[PDB]
Amino acid sequence: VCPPLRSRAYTPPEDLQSRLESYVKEVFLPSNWQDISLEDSRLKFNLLAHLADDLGHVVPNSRLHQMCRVRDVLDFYNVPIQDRSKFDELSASNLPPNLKITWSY
Amino acid sequence: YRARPPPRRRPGPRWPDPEDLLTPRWQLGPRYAAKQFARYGAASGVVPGSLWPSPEQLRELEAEEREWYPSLATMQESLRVKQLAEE
Amino acid sequence: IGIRLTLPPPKVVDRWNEKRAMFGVYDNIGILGNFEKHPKELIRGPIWLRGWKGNELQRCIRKRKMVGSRMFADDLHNLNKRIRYLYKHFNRHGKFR
Amino acid sequence: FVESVDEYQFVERLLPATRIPDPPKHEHYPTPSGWQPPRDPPPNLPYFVRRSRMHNIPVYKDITHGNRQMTVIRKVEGDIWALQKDVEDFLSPLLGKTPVTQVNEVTGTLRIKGYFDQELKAWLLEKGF
Amino acid sequence: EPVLRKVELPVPTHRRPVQAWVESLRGFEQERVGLADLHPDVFATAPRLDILHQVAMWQKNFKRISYAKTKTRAEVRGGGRKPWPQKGTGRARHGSIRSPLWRGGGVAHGPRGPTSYYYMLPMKVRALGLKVALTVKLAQDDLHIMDSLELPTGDPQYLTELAHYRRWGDSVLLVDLTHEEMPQSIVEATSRLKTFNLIPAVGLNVHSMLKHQTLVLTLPTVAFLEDKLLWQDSRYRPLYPFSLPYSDFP
Amino acid sequence: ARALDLLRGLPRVSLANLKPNPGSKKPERRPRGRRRGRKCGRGHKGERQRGTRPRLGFEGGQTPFYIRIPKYGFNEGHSFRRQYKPLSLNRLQYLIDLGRVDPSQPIDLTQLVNGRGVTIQPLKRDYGVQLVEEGADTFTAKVNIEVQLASELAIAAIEKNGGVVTTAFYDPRSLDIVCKPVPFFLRGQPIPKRMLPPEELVPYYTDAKNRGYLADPAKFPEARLELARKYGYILPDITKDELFKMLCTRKDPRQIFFGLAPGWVVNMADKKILKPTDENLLKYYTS
Ligand SMILES: [Mg+2]
Ligand SMILES: [Mg+2]
Ligand SMILES: [Mg+2]
Ligand SMILES: [Mg+2]
Ligand SMILES: [Mg+2]
Ligand SMILES: [Mg+2]
Ligand SMILES: [Mg+2]
Ligand SMILES: [Mg+2]
Repeated sequence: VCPPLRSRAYTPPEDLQSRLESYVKEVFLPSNWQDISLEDSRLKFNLLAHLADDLGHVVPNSRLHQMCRVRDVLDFYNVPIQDRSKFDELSASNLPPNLKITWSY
Repeated sequence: YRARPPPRRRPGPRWPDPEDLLTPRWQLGPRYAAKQFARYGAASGVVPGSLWPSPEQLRELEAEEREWYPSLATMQESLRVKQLAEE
Repeated sequence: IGIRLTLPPPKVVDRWNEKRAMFGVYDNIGILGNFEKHPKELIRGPIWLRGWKGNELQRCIRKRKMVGSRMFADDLHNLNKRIRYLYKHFNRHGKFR
Repeated sequence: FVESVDEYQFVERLLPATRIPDPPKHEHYPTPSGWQPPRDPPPNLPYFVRRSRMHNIPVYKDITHGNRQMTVIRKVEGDIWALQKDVEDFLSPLLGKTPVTQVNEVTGTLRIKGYFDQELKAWLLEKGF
Repeated sequence: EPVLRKVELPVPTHRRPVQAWVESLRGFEQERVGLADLHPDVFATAPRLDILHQVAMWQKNFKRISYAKTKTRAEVRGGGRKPWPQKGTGRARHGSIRSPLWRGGGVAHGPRGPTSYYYMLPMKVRALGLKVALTVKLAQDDLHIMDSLELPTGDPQYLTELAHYRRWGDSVLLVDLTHEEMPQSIVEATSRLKTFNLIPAVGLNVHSMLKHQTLVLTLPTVAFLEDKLLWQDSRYRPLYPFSLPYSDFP
Repeated sequence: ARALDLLRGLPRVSLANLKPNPGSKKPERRPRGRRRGRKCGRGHKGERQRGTRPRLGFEGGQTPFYIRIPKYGFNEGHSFRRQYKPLSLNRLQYLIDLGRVDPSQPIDLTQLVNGRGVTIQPLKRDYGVQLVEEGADTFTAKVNIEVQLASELAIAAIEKNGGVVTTAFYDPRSLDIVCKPVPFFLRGQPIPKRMLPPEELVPYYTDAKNRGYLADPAKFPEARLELARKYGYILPDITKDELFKMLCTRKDPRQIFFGLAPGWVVNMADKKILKPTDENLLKYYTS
């Protein structure tokens, strides 16, 4: 049975740093954990898979190589993303009373 | 869909039937057999002894060599007499 | 009046039929297959222009050389005349000389 | 009549190689021909000039129209504009004025008007590429 | 147990291998079963869309053989006699009823015989085009690495639903190492589909990669492509066609 | 890279987005419209517009330039002149430094071609490789090289650096075989016996001063001493060199490849060498 399609929208959690450092302790601990180099494939996979499973948002293959440090992972997971349609975006962009937008799609 | 199987070279030697009229003549001579032996080893099924010239062919080659490629001694003698004449 | 008064019947093209879907496959047969087969060997067509290109005169010369003996009588006569005319045109006419 | 033997070493010797061999390690550089391996670790610069498959600096003379002389630094990776700035700084004292150049960002190449192949090769060797 | 792949071929010291998620088709949610390191010179090269265009047009054209032909005034039937004398008739001068001017006459400059458009780009250029296509897919997030193409079932519905769930494109090009060993499940699944096309590794091409929105590769196919495309770099200039024996070329 | 990030941002690359590199596709000019129509750039009447102007080289009836000049034998026998590709000592040192030519083994035309240091075209009357004095001052490799021609200075440099140089003749067939052995082995023919130099070239290859492969070995030490005295270096005693055997190895005058003998058949498919045993064949191939 195919699971229902997942929404691509993702709002970063408020306790993002705490969750990330907990996962870092689980995977790898030392001071300045933000600079822990993700050069080991095993540890990189463990951390990224745990984060993806927890947050419902995974690092795309394009950015996977540039996620070189825990700081980079934190930046990627704190930048938000939205999946609303263009119609929804235009309608929610505070249209003035004299502007009407409709789709025949 | 699924792609058709990738094109591949016909494995092993290819031996056209001599009886067929459409087979090119260059595929029937000993040169073709030698090339097939070189390419496919013993799998060619051609007797290696055929590769070397038959005695008549060897006689023809020896005659041609005697006719056109003089020995080192003959070349040196011709050069010596030419130099003597020039001097 | 050389314009039709009705829309032509709609032309539906199946962009995902087998031919279009698998088009281009094995074009890299050489580089991706130890160069056992040259990509030109994937060309199906007239025997005299498989993996070969040239102008009209060269094409006619190649056709006569390769399949001339198997051509029909009038077709071969036409090919000979075309080769003659193309020779004359290419070797005796043109802006540049 | 026939006699098969295994002396195929003398044929393996004749067999040519398809892959360019890695240059052998020399105790002293530069080599008698002048070649020098790229510096390891790579220099920490905004750009990188990858060596050719022959392990030579990708700096080439070019000529067009019989009078336009140019030099091309071809295999450039990174900040081609930083490379252009460095080349201009290096060549202006030699030429007397800032050299005219084209930065082909798409191809990752730098073209400079005038022949400077030897000077640019030496300069890149000093930089360590 | 993560499936971790490292780059077998040497990587340039100034470049770090790009990375990708190794997935599996055995389950809908199996979107991360490992991590693969992909050679930078194959999957992180310059985006040369000009080379992409060159290779795509080559692929479209070199096979082309246009079978369009027209009869010239010499080949049109008849037209030997002069229609009428030069002078005295009061009509235009003509030498045959089959000249291009006449109705039913020959074609002055029409298509002539089966014409070939065959031309070969350098094999280095074609390999670089393949590399650029792979880099474009990876950068645009259309490339998906798999451990294997084995499916739980041969039902095309399962494959379509899995692609929709994973948000793949309307068109998927799945690639396997060799034709003979392709799993029966995926063979059955893709034989009945039109936008999901299964090809062997040797069949990868820029035109099909561009036509299909997403490109699915297996780890053996990744290694195969890396080796084949990197060899073109650091190969000598040929002494003779590579089909012939070489000291180190399979 | 920034380009890859821009790709990530940009729409998908498909067959509806491809465009040739600007400047690669010149527009096609065809004779339609005001500017390119009417006379279509062909001029006005005369032969040029009719497309019937006289052949190239025709001067309107005046005796052409290319015919009023007397015939001179500039190119007589050009297709019969022997050609030798130059191999400067600079090029040889470059190859040795890059490892494309291994100096620990005897260097010959096959090794040079395999290392891609030289390109021989027997069909274009190339008769082999000639050593060239260029780069002699900076040449330092000790090598046993066999070539077809060699300059006095090149020989001097090779011998000063402790190496050995011999000039070996190759008739066009043997030259082609040695340059491209693998195609010859695929031809399936038995290895032929190398032919002797033509009468004109016999003295060159029988002269010790050229290190000819047919010259008397007893005369080599005197020639080496003469070159050493002329060029002011001490003749190194190679007999004491650890690689003396390799330096001394020279193929037989009738032998194309070092180990393989004429008449042998190289079966590359199963890695074998068939050697004929018939007495007549052996006599012919030893002749
Ligand atoms: Mg040029
Ligand atoms: Mg007629
Ligand atoms: Mg008429
Ligand atoms: Mg008609
Ligand atoms: Mg005008
Ligand atoms: Mg007029
Ligand atoms: Mg006039
Ligand atoms: Mg007159």
